[PDB]
Amino acid sequence: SGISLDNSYKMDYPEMGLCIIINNKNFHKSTGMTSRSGTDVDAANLRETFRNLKYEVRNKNDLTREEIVELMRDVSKEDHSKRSSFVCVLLSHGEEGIIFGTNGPVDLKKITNFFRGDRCRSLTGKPKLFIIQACRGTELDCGIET
Amino acid sequence: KIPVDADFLYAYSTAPGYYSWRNSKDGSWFIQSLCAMLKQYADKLEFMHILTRVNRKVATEFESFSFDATFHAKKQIPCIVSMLTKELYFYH
Ligand SMILES: O=C(O)c1cc(S(=O)(=O)NCCS)ccc1O
Ligand SMILES: *CC(=O)[C@H](CC(=O)O)NC(=O)CS
Repeated sequence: SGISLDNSYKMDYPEMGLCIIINNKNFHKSTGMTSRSGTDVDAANLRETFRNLKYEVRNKNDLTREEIVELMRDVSKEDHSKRSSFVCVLLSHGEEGIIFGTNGPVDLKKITNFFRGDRCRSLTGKPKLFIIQACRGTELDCGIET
Repeated sequence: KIPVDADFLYAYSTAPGYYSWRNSKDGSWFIQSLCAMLKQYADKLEFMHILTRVNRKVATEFESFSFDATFHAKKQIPCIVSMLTKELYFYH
């Protein structure tokens, strides 16, 4: 072969990979969390956008903290050998390091740990993308006029 | 060996510590901008460069309007966190 550089990820596997979209709109009462009006617009936009990039999109609506952890655990246990990459989109309330299930918080580290290079071997060396629409705290940016 | 944390990318809607804006009818500033930039550039640009365009779009085109002075006239910058080890193109 000619000179081979390895500067870009191999993205010509038979499949681009999964795009898991967790769309949390409606929350349990004792959490005191408001309904996230507009999130379905985001969810539809993402499904279409990633469909056109040839990702296998899976939408999940209004998951509890337990269901989020179970979903991610199960997804990380699939054989991704024939897949180029993995995408997970999280749409919910949040705080720094935390995403909300409908019934309480999940540490983001708990979700992403399932996909560590030592824990999801069929994704080792492949890009794992986590796209997060949630607050990371309460600070407001006042901006500056240019 | 590679690090177990290698090859992750987090595309956060907002800076660490910060609020993230969402509109009832358009969706979130970040997701609307992300989808627009992917639509326009995924067959053209490397992923970090797409995400940089998303940063600019959110930073420049959106500002909050609120009857509550506390939440009025606010801005947002998304935050790309890359532990990737290679360039990523959605096309080949
Ligand atoms: O620009 C917006 O998206 C915006 C959205 C709202 S909102 O009431 O639809 N959401 C804020 C609390 S979830 C209020 C003020 C705003 O400028
Ligand atoms: C503070 C939050 O976690 C949410 C994130 C979201 O997309 O709903 N932000 C708001 O409630 C402000 S619109």
